[PDB]
Parts: sequence; C-alpha cells; structure tokens
Amino acid sequence: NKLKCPHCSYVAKYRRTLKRHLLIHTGVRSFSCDICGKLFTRREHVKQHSLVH
DNA sequence: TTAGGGTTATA
DNA sequence: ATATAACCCTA
Ligand SMILES: [Zn+2]
Ligand SMILES: [Zn+2]
Repeated sequence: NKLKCPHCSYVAKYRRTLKRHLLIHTGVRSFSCDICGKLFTRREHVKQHSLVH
C-alpha cells in the first residue's frame, strides 16, 4: 500500500500527506527561527512561533 | 504557545 | 500522478 507509512500503522488519504508524515520518523527540521534559532519541521510552524517575538 | 493530524489550491 | 503551499483543528 503506497499510502501506508513503512514505519508505523499510519495510512494517509493522499500520497502528499504520507510524505509529510515521514518526517516524524526521520526527525529532519529544515526550518529555523532567525531570532532564537529554534528548529521547525514546517514553515507554517515558524510563522506560528514568530508570535512569541 | 508546540506539533502533527486534517483539508484545499495552484502549478 | 507530483511539488509546494497554505490554513484550520486539536491534544
Ligand atoms: Zn509513520
Ligand atoms: Zn524564535
């Protein structure tokens, strides 16, 4: 099943949502806050976090 | 707030 | 079909 995660029982409705979900198992955090240096998994998370500054 | 589930739009 | 994006919801 191309919609099933190879690392857990999660099954996505769309292929793009499975690819996003894979990042929970790799731990990759490609986004950062320029003010405090904290790392984030999505760029929407940075915008959400920016409100503390 | 954090973080990952959901969704829809555009190319 | 993929790539990137954005916005909402919730524990
Ligand atoms: Zn998984
Ligand atoms: Zn910060």
